[PDB]
Amino acid sequence: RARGNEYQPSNIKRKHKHGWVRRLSTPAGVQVILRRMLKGRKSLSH
Amino acid sequence: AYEWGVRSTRKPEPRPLDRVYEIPGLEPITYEGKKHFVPWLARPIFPPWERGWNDPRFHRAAPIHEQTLYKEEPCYIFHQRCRLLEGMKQALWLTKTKLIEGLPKKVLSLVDDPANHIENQEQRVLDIISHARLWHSTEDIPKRETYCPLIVDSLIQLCKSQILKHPSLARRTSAQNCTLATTWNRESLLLQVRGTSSTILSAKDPLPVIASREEVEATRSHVLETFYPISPTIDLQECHVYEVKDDTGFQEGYPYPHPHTLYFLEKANLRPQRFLPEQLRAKMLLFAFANALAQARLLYGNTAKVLEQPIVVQSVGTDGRVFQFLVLQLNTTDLASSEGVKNLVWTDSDQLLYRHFWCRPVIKKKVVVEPVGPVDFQPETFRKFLALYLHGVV
Amino acid sequence: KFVSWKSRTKYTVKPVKMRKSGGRDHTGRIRVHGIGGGHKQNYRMIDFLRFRPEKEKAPEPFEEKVVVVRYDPCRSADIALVAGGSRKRWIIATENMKAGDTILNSNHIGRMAVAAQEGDAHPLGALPVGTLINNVESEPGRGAQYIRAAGTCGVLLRKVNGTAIIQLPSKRQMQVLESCTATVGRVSNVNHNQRVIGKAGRNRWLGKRPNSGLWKIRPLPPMKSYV
Amino acid sequence: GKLKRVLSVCPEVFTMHQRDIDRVVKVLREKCLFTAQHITDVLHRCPTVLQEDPNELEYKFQYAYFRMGLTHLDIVRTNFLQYSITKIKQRHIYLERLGRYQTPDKKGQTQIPNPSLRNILRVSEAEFLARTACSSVEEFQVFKKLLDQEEEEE
RNA sequence: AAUUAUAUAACUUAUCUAUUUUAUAGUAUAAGUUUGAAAUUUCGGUUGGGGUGACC
RNA sequence: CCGCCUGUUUACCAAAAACAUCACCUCUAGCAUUACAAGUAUUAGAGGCACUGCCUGCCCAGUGAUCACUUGUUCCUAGGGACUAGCAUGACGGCUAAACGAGGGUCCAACUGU
RNA sequence: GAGCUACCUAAAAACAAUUUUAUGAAUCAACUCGUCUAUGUGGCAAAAUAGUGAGAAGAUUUUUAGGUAGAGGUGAAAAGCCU
Ligand SMILES: [Mg+2]
Ligand SMILES: [Mg+2]
Ligand SMILES: [Mg+2]
Ligand SMILES: [Mg+2]
Ligand SMILES: [Mg+2]
Ligand SMILES: [Mg+2]
Ligand SMILES: [Mg+2]
Ligand SMILES: [Mg+2]
Ligand SMILES: [Mg+2]
Ligand SMILES: [Mg+2]
Ligand SMILES: [Mg+2]
Ligand SMILES: [Mg+2]
Ligand SMILES: [Mg+2]
Ligand SMILES: [Mg+2]
Ligand SMILES: [Mg+2]
Ligand SMILES: [Mg+2]
Ligand SMILES: [Mg+2]
Ligand SMILES: [Mg+2]
Ligand SMILES: [Mg+2]
Ligand SMILES: [Mg+2]
Ligand SMILES: [Mg+2]
Repeated sequence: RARGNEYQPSNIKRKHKHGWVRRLSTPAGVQVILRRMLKGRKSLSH
Repeated sequence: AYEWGVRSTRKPEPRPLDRVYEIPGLEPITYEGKKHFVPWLARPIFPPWERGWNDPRFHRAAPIHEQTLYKEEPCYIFHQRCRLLEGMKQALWLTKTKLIEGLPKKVLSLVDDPANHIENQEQRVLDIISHARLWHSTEDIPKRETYCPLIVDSLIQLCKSQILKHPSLARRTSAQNCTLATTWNRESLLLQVRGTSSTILSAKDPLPVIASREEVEATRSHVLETFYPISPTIDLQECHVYEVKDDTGFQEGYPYPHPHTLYFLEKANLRPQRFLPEQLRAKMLLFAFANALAQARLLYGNTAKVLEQPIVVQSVGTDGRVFQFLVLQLNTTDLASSEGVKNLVWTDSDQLLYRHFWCRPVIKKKVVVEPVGPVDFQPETFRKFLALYLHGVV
Repeated sequence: KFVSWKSRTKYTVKPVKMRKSGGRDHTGRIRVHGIGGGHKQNYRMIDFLRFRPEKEKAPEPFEEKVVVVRYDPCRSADIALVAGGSRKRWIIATENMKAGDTILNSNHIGRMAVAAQEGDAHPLGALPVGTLINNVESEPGRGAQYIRAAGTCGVLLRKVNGTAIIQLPSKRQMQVLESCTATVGRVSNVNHNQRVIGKAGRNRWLGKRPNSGLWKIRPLPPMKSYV
Repeated sequence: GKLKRVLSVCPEVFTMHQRDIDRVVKVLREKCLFTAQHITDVLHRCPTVLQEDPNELEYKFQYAYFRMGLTHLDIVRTNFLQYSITKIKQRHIYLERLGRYQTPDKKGQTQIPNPSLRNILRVSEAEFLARTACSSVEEFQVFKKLLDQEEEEE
C-alpha cells in the first residue's frame, strides 16, 4: 500500500503524549525540559 | 469466609509517623512555616478545621444515631419499587383480608343493561388503541413510556363523556400524582406504606357497601395462610429513622372527601424494570388499603374497632395492554391480632384488551399476511372498565 | 492504570458488571496466552458458606426455600436462588434440585448419624461413611473450595477420632476435621463433558484465542560409547 | 494395599529420615525423567529401592537406557531395577560378546530380534544358559571370574 | 566449544530465635555443594571449489 | 495430486500444498483477595496431531491347574525363614467422505484476429 | 517513540434485494480484501491506474479513547510487525 501518511492528527492524543503536564510527570521528562531551556528553545513542549 | 473487596482497590493505610515524635520532650521541626510540602522535613499534625459559619453548598449530614427522629424499634416501609416474593399470599397476611375471585355481582350487572352502552362503543375503542400505539407520534414505533400513560387517559375521557345521560357525574374530579401513607401494626410488627398514585378519582358521595353485616361476621372462620420459612417482612425496607404519618392525598377541607378509584401504571420500556402481574396486584392491595385506612383514622380517630360503616375503594392497574381490576372493602381497624373479622377484596386478573399490534404490514412473497392495527381485540375488557367507572351513580 | 473490577464491598443478589483482562497483568504485559474477547457477562455473587446464620439470630439449624434453578455464564454448574427469613442469596445447585423445595442447613454434629437428603448441609461427622458429598471445606469456617464443579462428587472414605478422610475427584485422598460443613449430593449438569463445540467460531465466543504457529537424559561417562 | 506391601518389604520407611526419602524420589524425577504415575508404580512394586542409595540407582537406570536400549515402559513392566547390577552385567555382557544381543541403532531397528528381558533375568541361570544362550555352565563361571578381574583393573 | 553463572531449585554448616533434655523446629546473613535461565569470547595453515584422505 | 471444510500470512517480487481449525491424544497441578480467577480435576496451564470407521493388537512368571512344584527377590546362618493370588497385554497399514478451492495437472464441447 | 503496524481493554456503529432455511448456507450491491493480464517505471502514485477477480450476518468490517518498549514488546511462525 502507499505509505507516507502515518500522521493522523488528533489534539487529545498530541497533548497527552508530549504535553507540559506529561513532561513534568517523571524526572526524566523534567530533564528534557531543562536541556531545551539551556539550549534556548522557544518551544519547550507541545 | 470470603471477604468482598480486593485489597489493591481499598484506600491505602496512612503513612507511619516520624520517629522524632516518639522521643518525649522534643519539639519537631516541620515545614508548616513554609506553607508547602518538602521531602526532607517532618510532616505537621494539624487540628481539625472549622469554617466558623454555614455554607449551604458544603453541608454535611450528622450520623444516623444523632438524628432527632432515630428510633431503636424498626419500621418496615413498603414503597413503589418493592416486589414481594410471595405475591398475593404475603399481601393478604399483612392487610388481614380475605380474597374473593371475580367482581361483585352488583357492579357486573351495570353494563349488561344496553342503556349504559356508548354509541359506536367498539369502533371508538379501536381508534383509541391505534392512536396510542401508532398515530400519536411522528416516530415509526412509539415506546411504552409514552403510550402506556396515553391509553389510560384516553379511556377515562371516553367514559367521562357519559355525563350527557347522567348529570350526576359532575360531582367528581381527578388529580395527578397524589401521595398516600398509613401506619399500622400486625402481630407486634410496625408497618408503614409510602406511595403515590398516577391519577385519583374523587367523589362527593361515598360508594355503596358491597357486603352485608352477616357476610362480614362470617369471615371469622377464615384463617390467614402462612408461608414458613419465609418471613412476612421479606423485601420490605427496614428503617430506624422514621416518622408516623397518615395521608389520604389532600389536606383537610377538600370538597370531594371520598376517593373513588386509584390508577397505577407500568410504563418502563425495559422488561426487567416492569412488575410482573402477581406483584402488581400485591402493590395494588397495599396502596388501596392504605388509602382506605387513612380515611377511616381521619373520621373515627386513632382507636381500633370494627367499623360501623365499611369503606369501599377501587383500583385499576395496567401496563398498557393487560388490565387488572380491584375492589376493596374495609371492615375493621383492629389489625393487631390475626383472628377476628376480616376485610374483603374482589379481584379480576389478566384481562387482555388486545393481543398484539402491528405498526407495519407483514409481507411474505409480496402477500400481506397481517394488516396494521390491533389483533384479537376483546370488547369485554372495556365493559368491565366502564362498569367500575359508572359504579356509584348508575 | 489497570484497576481490578473486584471492588464491591457489600453482598447483593443483583448482577455485577465484569471487565475482561486479555491475559494481562496489572503491569500490562501478557501473562497467560490464549485469552481474549468473548460475550459480555455479568457476575452473580455466590455465597459458599452454607451455614451462615442471619443477623441477630442464634446458631441453630434453619431451613430455606428454593426459588429458582438458573444457568450461570461464569461456571460449569448451575445456581439456585434460595430464600429464608428475610434474606436472599445465591448458592450452587445439586443434581436434582427443583423450584419450591425446602432445604436444611445444620450446625449439629449428631452423636448418631443424621439421615441425609440431597442438598442439605451437615457437618462431616454426622454423615454415614461412603456418602457422596461436594462443596467440601478444608477448615471449619473457611468456605467451600473443593469439589464445586459440574457433575463432580467426593466420597467420605473413613472417620477416626475427630478427623475424616475424603476422596477428591482426582482420587488423591485428603483429611480434615469433622467440624467442617459439607453438602450431600453430586453437582448439577452431569452431562457437561458431552458437549461438542462443532466449529471454530464457537470457541471464539467463549473467549479463547488460537494457538501459535511455531512448531533430556545426559549419559554418564561409561554410557557415551553406546549413546 | 500398596502401603501393606511397602511396610512388609521395607519396615524402615517410617523410620528413615526426610533427606533419604527425598533423594530417591528426586533422582527418579529430575535425572531419570519418570512420570508421576510410574514413580508410584516403582515404589510399590520394588520397595527395596528406597534403601538403595543414589548414584547407584541412576547408574543402573542409564545402563538399561543406553547400553541395553530399553525404554521407560519396559523398565517399569519388567521390574528391571529389582535385579542386582552384578547379575545384569554378567548375563547381558555374556550374550553381547556371543553376538546374541544388539543395542538398537539410532533409527530404532535391530538386524536380529533381541531376546526377551524375562528370559535374560527372570528365568533361572540353568535355563538361561541352556535355552537363551545355549552355552555351557563351566564357560559362564570362567567368564564371571574374568569379568571380576577386568573390574579390578578398571 | 572454552570460561563464568547468590535466574530459579535443592541441600549442608554456621549465625539468630524458640523449645527440648542433648533434642527437633524455623532463619532479614556469611561460607560450601548440587542443578543450569542466562552472560562474554573464538572459528590455524597448505593442499583448485567441494567429498573422503591426508599432511605441518 | 495435495489439503477436510469458512478463515490467516511475507504493508512494497511468494496467498500456497504452509499456519490456524472442530475431533482425538500426551504431560503438569489439591489451591484464594491484582493475571490464571472473585475460578477448584466434567477445572486450569503446556504440547502434539486431520476426522471417521477397518484389518494388523501382546514383556500377565512358567508348568501342573481355585490348587502343587520349579523360578525369581530377600534375609538369618548348606541348613533355615520371609516375599511373589486384593492385577491380566497392544501398533500398524490401507481407508477415506460427500462437500469445498482466484491451489497444481489432464480432457471434451462451444467460441473466437491467438 | 504503539496518531503507522501487531495484539488487547472500554464505550459506540454499519449490513440492501433475492433463494434457502434456521445457517463461520446461497446469488450479488454497499463496504472490506487483492487472483490474473496489460499500461506506468524521476510514474497521477517512494507500490498507482484500467480491466478482470475473493468474501460480503460473521473467526465480519469500522470509529473514538486507553495499554504493552528494544537484553524488550507483539505474533492463527512469514525469523512477520513495532512511524
Ligand atoms: Mg513526515
Ligand atoms: Mg503447529
Ligand atoms: Mg485448504
Ligand atoms: Mg478461502
Ligand atoms: Mg492477524
Ligand atoms: Mg509481498
Ligand atoms: Mg487464495
Ligand atoms: Mg501477490
Ligand atoms: Mg499445516
Ligand atoms: Mg485456493
Ligand atoms: Mg476440441
Ligand atoms: Mg492505537
Ligand atoms: Mg487508525
Ligand atoms: Mg440483509
Ligand atoms: Mg493484507
Ligand atoms: Mg465460494
Ligand atoms: Mg462471491
Ligand atoms: Mg455469507
Ligand atoms: Mg517457517
Ligand atoms: Mg526461513
Ligand atoms: Mg523506521
